Amino acid sequence: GSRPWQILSQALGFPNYDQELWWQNTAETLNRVLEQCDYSVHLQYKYLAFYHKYILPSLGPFRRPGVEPEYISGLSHGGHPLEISVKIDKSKTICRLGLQAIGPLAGTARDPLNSFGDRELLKNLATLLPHVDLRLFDHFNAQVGLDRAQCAVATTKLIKESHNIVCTSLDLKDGEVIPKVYFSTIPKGLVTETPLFDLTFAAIEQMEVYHKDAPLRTALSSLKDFLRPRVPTDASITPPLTGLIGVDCIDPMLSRLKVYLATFRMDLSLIRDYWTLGGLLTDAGTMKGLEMVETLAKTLLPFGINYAMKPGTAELAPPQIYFPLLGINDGFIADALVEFFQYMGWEDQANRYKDELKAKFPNVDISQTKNVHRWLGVAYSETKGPSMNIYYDVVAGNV
Amino acid sequence: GSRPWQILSQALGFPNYDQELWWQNTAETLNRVLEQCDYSVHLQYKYLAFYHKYILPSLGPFRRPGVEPEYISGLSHGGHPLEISVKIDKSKTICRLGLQAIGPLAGTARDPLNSFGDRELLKNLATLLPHVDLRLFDHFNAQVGLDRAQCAVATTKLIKESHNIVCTSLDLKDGEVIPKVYFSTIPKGLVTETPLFDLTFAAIEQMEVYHKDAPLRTALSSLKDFLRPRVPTDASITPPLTGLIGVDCIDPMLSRLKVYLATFRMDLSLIRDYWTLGGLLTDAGTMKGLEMVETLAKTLRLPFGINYAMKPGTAELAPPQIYFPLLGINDGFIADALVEFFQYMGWEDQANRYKDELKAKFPNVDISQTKNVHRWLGVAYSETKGPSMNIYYDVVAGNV
Amino acid sequence: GSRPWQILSQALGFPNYDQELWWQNTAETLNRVLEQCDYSVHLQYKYLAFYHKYILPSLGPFRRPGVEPEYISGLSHGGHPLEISVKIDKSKTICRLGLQAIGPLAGTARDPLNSFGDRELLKNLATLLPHVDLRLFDHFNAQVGLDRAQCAVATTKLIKESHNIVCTSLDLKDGEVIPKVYFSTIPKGLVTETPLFDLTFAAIEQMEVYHKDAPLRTALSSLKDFLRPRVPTDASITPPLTGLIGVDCIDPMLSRLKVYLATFRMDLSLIRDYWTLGGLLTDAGTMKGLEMVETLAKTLRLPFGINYAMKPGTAELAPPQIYFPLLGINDGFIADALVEFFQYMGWEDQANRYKDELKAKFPNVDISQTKNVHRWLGVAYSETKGPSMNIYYDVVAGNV
Amino acid sequence: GSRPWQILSQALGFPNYDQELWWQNTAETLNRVLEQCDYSVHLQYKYLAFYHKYILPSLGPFRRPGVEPEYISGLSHGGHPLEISVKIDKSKTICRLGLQAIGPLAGTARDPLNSFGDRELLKNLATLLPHVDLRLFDHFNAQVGLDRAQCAVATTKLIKESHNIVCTSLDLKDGEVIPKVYFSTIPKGLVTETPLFDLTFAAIEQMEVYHKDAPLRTALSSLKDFLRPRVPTDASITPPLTGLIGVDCIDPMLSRLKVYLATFRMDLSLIRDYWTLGGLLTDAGTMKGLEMVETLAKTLLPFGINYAMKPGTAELAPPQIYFPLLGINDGFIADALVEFFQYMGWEDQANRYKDELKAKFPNVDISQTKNVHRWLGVAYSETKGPSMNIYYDVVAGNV
Ligand SMILES: COC(=O)[C@@]1(Cc2ccc(O)cc2)OC(=O)C(O)=C1c1ccc(O)cc1
Ligand SMILES: COC(=O)[C@@]1(Cc2ccc(O)cc2)OC(=O)C(O)=C1c1ccc(O)cc1
Ligand SMILES: CC(C)=CCSP(=O)(O)OP(=O)(O)O
Ligand SMILES: CC(C)=CCSP(=O)(O)OP(=O)(O)O
Ligand SMILES: CC(C)=CCSP(=O)(O)OP(=O)(O)O
Ligand SMILES: CC(C)=CCSP(=O)(O)OP(=O)(O)O
Repeated sequence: GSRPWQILSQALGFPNYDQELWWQNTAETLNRVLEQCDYSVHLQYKYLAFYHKYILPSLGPFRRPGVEPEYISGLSHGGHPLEISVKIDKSKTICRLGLQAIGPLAGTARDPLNSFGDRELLKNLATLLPHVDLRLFDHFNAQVGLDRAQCAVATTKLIKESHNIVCTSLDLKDGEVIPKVYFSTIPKGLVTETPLFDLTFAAIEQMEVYHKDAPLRTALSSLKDFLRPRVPTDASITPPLTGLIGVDCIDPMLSRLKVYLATFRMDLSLIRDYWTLGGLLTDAGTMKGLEMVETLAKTLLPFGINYAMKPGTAELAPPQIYFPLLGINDGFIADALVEFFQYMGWEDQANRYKDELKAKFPNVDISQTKNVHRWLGVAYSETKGPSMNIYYDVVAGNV
Repeated sequence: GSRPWQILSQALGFPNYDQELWWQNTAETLNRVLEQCDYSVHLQYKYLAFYHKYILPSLGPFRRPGVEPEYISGLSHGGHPLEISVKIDKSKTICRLGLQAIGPLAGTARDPLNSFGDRELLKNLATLLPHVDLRLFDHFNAQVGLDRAQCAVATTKLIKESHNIVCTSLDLKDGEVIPKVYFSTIPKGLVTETPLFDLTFAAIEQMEVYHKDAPLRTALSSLKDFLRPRVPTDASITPPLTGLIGVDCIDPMLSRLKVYLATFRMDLSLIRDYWTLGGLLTDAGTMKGLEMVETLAKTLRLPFGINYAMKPGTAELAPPQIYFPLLGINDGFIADALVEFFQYMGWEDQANRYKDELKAKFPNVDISQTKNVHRWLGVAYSETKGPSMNIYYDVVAGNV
Repeated sequence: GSRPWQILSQALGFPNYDQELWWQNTAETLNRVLEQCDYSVHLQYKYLAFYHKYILPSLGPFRRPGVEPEYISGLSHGGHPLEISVKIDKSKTICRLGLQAIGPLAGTARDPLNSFGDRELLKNLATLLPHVDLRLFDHFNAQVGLDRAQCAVATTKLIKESHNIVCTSLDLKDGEVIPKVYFSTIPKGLVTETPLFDLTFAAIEQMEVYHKDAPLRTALSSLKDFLRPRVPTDASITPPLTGLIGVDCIDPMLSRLKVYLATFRMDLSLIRDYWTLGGLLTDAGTMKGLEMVETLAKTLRLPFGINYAMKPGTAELAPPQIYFPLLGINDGFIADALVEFFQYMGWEDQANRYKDELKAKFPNVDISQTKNVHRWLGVAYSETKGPSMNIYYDVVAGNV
Repeated sequence: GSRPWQILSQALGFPNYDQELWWQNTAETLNRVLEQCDYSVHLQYKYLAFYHKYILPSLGPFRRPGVEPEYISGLSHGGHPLEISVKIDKSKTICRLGLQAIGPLAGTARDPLNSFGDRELLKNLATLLPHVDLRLFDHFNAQVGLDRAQCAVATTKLIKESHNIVCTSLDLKDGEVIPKVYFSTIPKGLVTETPLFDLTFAAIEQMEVYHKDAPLRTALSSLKDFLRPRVPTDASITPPLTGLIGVDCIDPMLSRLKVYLATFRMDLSLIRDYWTLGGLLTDAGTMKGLEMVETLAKTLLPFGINYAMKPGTAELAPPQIYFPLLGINDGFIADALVEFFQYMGWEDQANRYKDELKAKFPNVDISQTKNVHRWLGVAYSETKGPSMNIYYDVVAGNV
């Protein structure tokens, strides 16, 4: 064969069988996504060669019948620590990878919450890529990381699929690899009996950039004013809750700080309350985005609400909202998205979605699966416009 | 041979020649120091095996004639990223290793200040040892580390032996390995054109434990009041200066925070000023330590060091540890001086064995002829623990 | 804990969980065997450190409930590629390790018969140990190894526990590590449809040392004359058969060449036929060994083994080593039988300690309840060295 | 940049600085050679990704001012264990890599003759490539390899650049990687005081394939009849001598066995004696090849003569002859080859040689270098026709 995923298999082979199985269950889809997103052949080789060298060893064992790994990830249905997502606009689509980098003692007494593998991966990316900055990672790792004893405590109070402290995404954008990370607040909250709100904002307010940037301190107090009445004041894990803190692994003055809420209830009034920050945002841009989100939910794991802030900007923007799609028929989802894209006037996206979906996941019949689409994120930005993020359980789509 | 260093060579061999050379110029001395400090044979194997597995690969290429590494360390005279030290009390002597963990791209464009190797080692120590903790490492790495472009700027403003941000020490204490790290403030100060005093305290004041611990804040407040009129208010790298921030890689509530001053000027009057915090400390214990330190200086190039160590839950400053620079002074003279100081302290047994044991620690060089083997001598007095002496050796200088 | 196996765990930790599990189910027993054989503490550290560094990564995944490796070994009952043996004389007891070095793609399409891992280990042993020699390994790898397509054919004609071409033993003798290997003739016989006898002797007769050494050729000629009417002339895999070729990984002029027969039928008459080479050997030493072997059999599923060992510069065959298969027979009964045989041999001290030491070697299982821990018992008599007994243990079966 | 060598640098980075320097001094030229030989872009990525993963770590340290490695290779002027060669016909050109794979203790007491690194590389290729066969390697490694003590002896009697037992070539042909190896007879001859002739033929006559193939035994006795009067009968290292044994790492029934003579004298009468095997080959094909070789030498380290035999074939063919080009001006060499290609009627090769040469080695002025062309090999085959092999010191052409 002569497609890049095939050529790279032929050129590089595999250090071990797990890496080979990961390639066999993901690289073909990845090359198809890249192709369908109009990445050049040179960028397809770039990202697939990157994937081979850096990501395959980070994915740990390939969970399969008869081989049960010590560490089970909540990123996918089968426990595989990988997702592939697309960020769609009217005119372009970006591919992103989401993973946990699995350490070799992950899920055992010497590393109960997989505390080390992501930062090792990011260390290797820092020597690969000139623009990668580890200072925000390190800052939040210091604030919400746990020692081994604490990690062992947390594993006693959390389901197997939530034994995590961090996870990593890689945006494959502008011919670069752009890393970002999310940190879990729940283990520290549980182990220290600290309110999740308190620890989130304590960690944020100790950032060097917070100390240097008045506009960020302005946006953050507004967010605190919105969130304080809505999340617990005590130490319980009662949604709605501040469950993740996200940063970009770039210059801290350029990084978006993300505060992610998880909740199990989402009805119209809450979508409204989240999206407008309780009536704080009432401008036409926010309201057009709201219409979009209400329409999506009508046309169609916790819900996600992600508030993203940037140094230099004092005003909050509407969040990105995440809908879990696990349990919903994938062909139905496809047909609903086609409708939604037509509603948005993204005609070319509507005309190609379903056929391109089948071509991403040729081993599976999408009319009969319910776990291939895992999440959908919807956003509206004053400057970039509407976008949709679709997260796929790539392993479910290949096995 | 059947000594532990030899047995482990025979059992383990070496992955590459540089590691073999490191072992050949350090492992015998380390085994000797361990023996001399009355470590059991089982602990000697524990530490030498640990050294072989964890430390040898972290030391990088062995700088030698015809082979010049990309990365040159300031830890030793020959550019080797290694020191061995002993801390001597009344009751016992502890051995400690000091290194920089050299990344494989260190001192090139992809890693100009060797920014990654020490954290890599510490990660490996965290799955090895159950009480190793990375949170203070990570905090100070966030606050005084630099991105690649900044690291590149810093190499244009620093001599080649100062292209570093962190180094690591490992106390071989009880039967454990206890890691500590020290972060340099100079690269960030130079790149951001920020006074060293300001960026040092800015980084400390953002610690989680600073926010939780009134006693630590109070101690730090007293230290700032002492330091502010003595160290530069401008961005200059001139003495005395706040050059390093030390932490123990343990539960941050138990970690000592160390602020290390470097300076070239020292006389009995400055000894008193540092030791007593300009008259703040006046008690019997402080004045007794002061007398000891004065006597050492009388009995006796790199800067002097002054290390102020603070613990969460302690509100008051104690006197610092004072480090005497010994590079360039003949090592036989130093051994005679130490024998004298030991007798002055009443440490007869230490006085009577110091010279013979020195010879025996460095059998492949005549230590009476060298001037680089003793690098530093630190002296401290604790109300709790009594007086102690830290002797730091350039092990490679004592072996090549 | 302060025993060497514990100290090395504490010093070294583990690269991954499988290695940790291997250490947790084998290292205590190995330390016990070493102690029991009167190895000094320095040798105990030497061998345990060697085991940790070289052997743990070679053992592959630790087969356990919920985790089924791609490659299953025939060396043990649970599929683990490991055995520990002791060779007991009048004067002393030597410990030996037996393993297959598992490649990372072993038992998949890219490496169906685990064809690479053992040579990789041996390469690492050659830079570790100065008297390790790869030439006979390489010779037999050339003559009875198979390419990938052939290896794939062989997996269709063999049970999963027999997907192998080579295995390795390491004698822990004097203060050294002495490697030996054994090559299987079965895969090549099956794939090429060639009689095992023919391909075994073809491979031997192409040795450089065969061409240089008349005495070896003469010995081999006598062995062929004995074997030819007893083993199949056709291509069948039926007993008695020439199933393994053993060599020592040393100077080929000093290496013993071993031809190992497997067979299921054994009674006193066949014992005599094997031991005396069908009446060829009639001397006092041979008949005395014969009596010993007969008594063992009376005192006492896997095939019997018969191992004919030949040395360059020796023209005459000596009696073989005979291996009794013990899998499935209760281990407390075996211990009682061995005590009886030891008393018969006059080895009182061995008789008096066998059972207590067995218990102590396998402290996490009750060896009186098991039937898989003793796997093999080999017995030999040398004119030169006297009688000896090799006991092979499924260490993992004695620990899980 | 977007050329494959650049893309792969961006995607993969480097495990260490030596590997980065090797890439910086060879990968650009390699991509240019591949390009100039009309390899597709997919094969350029195949071979460059292979190069990165398998060959860079095998090349050991990058010898440079201030960094003197323990092991110095005789493959190049600067001591670098690498060459890049092209095999030219009238219609196509094949690129090949020649190296020694450098072990981490090479040239020190634990590995005095670099005895291990090639077989480790070949082990990794055997899991990469289905067609790679290690049985001939192992056979000859057993016959001419030395133990450590013996290796240490040999290093006392041989120059630093001849402390070798094996070397490896990789033909980049038909979208595959095809390995072949040469083994050095000199260390064993020196250490055992055995005649080189005796040990060469002893090793060959112990091959399993020799025992199975009458035609090969027929060709080999003819070669012995030719060589016995011409090389030493005693154990001295007096050229002409049988100095290398070459095999292909493939099915032993398909492998060409090569017996390489080294000599320091080459005049017309010897070229004649070698090429015709002493008057044994007098057919028109042999004689047309002879004309070619005589013309080449007129138009333009020991000389090389390589006799290659294949199982199933009883008759010998003319050897390939190797001319060392070290010390001769590279622009002169270029202009001479241009003339030679015109004499052969390879007009298109003549018209492109010099410009393509400069483009392979843009960092150097070929009119002023004398070490870029290291060797030239000339062959004539009954079935494939004439061919020329040109061996470049790629590091000399880049530094
Ligand atoms: C927001 O949802 C999540 O936190 C996770 C894991 C999870 C958490 C709680 C649940 O009840 C079910 C799943 O579900 C996911 O699909 C997912 O990607 C989760 C996740 C996984 C790894 C992390 O490091 C963080 C979040
Ligand atoms: C035929 O020439 C050679 O053997 C080598 C090494 C060499 C050998 C003898 C000399 O007088 C000068 C150089 O010169 C080379 O250019 C070369 O590639 C040689 C060589 C290198 C590595 C090997 O493993 C075998 C031969
Ligand atoms: C971890 C999960 C489920 C969502 C993360 S938010 P995101 O970073 O993917 O969203 P954007 O990439 O910022 O558009
Ligand atoms: C490495 C340098 C110059 C000083 C280190 S201070 P220290 O950690 O050795 O002092 P203590 O070990 O706390 O006595
Ligand atoms: C591995 C099997 C079944 C037999 C090995 S025979 P051996 O090498 O153990 O016999 P000796 O060690 O030579 O006594
Ligand atoms: C090692 C040297 C200098 C020559 C080897 S002969 P060769 O294998 O390169 O020639 P062919 O590839 O067979 O054309």
